[PDB]
Amino acid sequence: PCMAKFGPLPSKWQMASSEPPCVNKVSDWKLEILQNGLYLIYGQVAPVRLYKNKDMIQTLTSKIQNVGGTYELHVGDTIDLITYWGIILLANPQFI
Amino acid sequence: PCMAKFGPLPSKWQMAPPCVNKVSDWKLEILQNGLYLIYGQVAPVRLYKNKDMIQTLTKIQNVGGTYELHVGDTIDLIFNSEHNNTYWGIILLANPQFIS
Amino acid sequence: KEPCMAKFGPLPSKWQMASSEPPCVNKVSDWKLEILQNGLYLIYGQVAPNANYNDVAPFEVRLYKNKDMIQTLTNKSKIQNVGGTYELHVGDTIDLIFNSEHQVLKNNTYWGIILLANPQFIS
Repeated sequence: PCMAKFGPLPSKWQMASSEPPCVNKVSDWKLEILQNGLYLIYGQVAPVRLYKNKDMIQTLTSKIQNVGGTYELHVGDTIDLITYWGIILLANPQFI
Repeated sequence: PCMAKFGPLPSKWQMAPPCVNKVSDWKLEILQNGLYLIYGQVAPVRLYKNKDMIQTLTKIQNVGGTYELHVGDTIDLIFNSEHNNTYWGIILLANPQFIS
Repeated sequence: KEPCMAKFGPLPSKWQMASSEPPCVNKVSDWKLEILQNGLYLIYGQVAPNANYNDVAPFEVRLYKNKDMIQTLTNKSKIQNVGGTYELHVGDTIDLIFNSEHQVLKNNTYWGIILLANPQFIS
C-alpha cells in the first residue's frame, strides 16, 4: 500500500511500498505525485498551510488538529506543508 | 474497489455488483450499506443526504467527509444558481455487517 | 474479510467489531477504545446534540486521543461528524466524552474506526 510520511523532526521522508512509486519527495515537507489517484493526506501540528501545487487546500489554526483530507491528485502534482503529515493512496480507478 | 465521480463538467457520472446508481446530474443513490468516503471540490453550495443538508459551502473548498450510508440513501450537491472546476465522488471503504 | 474496524452506538448498540482476527482494537468501556495494533486508522462518527439541553454544565463534546483533545464540539444546534485519520500505537486510547450525559442524544450518536494500513514504518 503506497504511503509516505515527513516525518517528525529529526525524521525526514519515509516511504512504504512504492513499487512502482506513487509519490516522490521534492524537498522537506514537500513531495510530488507520480501516479494519478484518490489519496488521503493526514498529519498533525500538535499536542500552517497545506498546499496542492500553487494554492492552499487547508489552513490549520480551530476545533480539530488533523491535517489533510481526501483528494484526487494527478502526475506532477505537488503537496507542501508551509508535527508531521503523510499520504496514502486509497484507489486508482479508471478515470482520474 | 467501488467508487463513482461526477464532473467536472463536461464529464458526467464516471463509475468504477454496483454499490451506487446514478440518478441524474450531481445525484446518486446508494445500493449498498457501508462506510463511504465522499470527496470533491467546489471551485467558485450544499451537500445533501435524503433531503437533509450535511455540508454547506460558501475560494475552492472541499466537499464531504466519512459517512455510513444505507440502501436507498441519495447524495446530492446543490447550487443556488447555475451561474465549474467542481466535482464530487464517493468511494466505498468497507461493509462491516454492523452497518445496516 | 476486513478491514478491521469497530463502532460504538448508537444506543442500544454498544461496541460492535468487524474483522477482529487478529484484533486491532480492544473495548475498554462505553465510548472508549484501546488500540492493539500500530497503524494508520480513520476515525469517523456522528454526534447528535440535545438542542434542548439547558442544565448547569456548559455544553461541550470532545474526542480524545489519550489525554489529548483532538476534536471539540460546542454547537448544540446541529448533528456533526467526528474523527479524522490518525497514526495510532498500541495502548493509545480514543474516547468520546460529553460534559454531562444529556448534552447528546445517544440514540443518534456514534463513532467508529477503521484500520487503513500498518506501515511497517510507525512508530
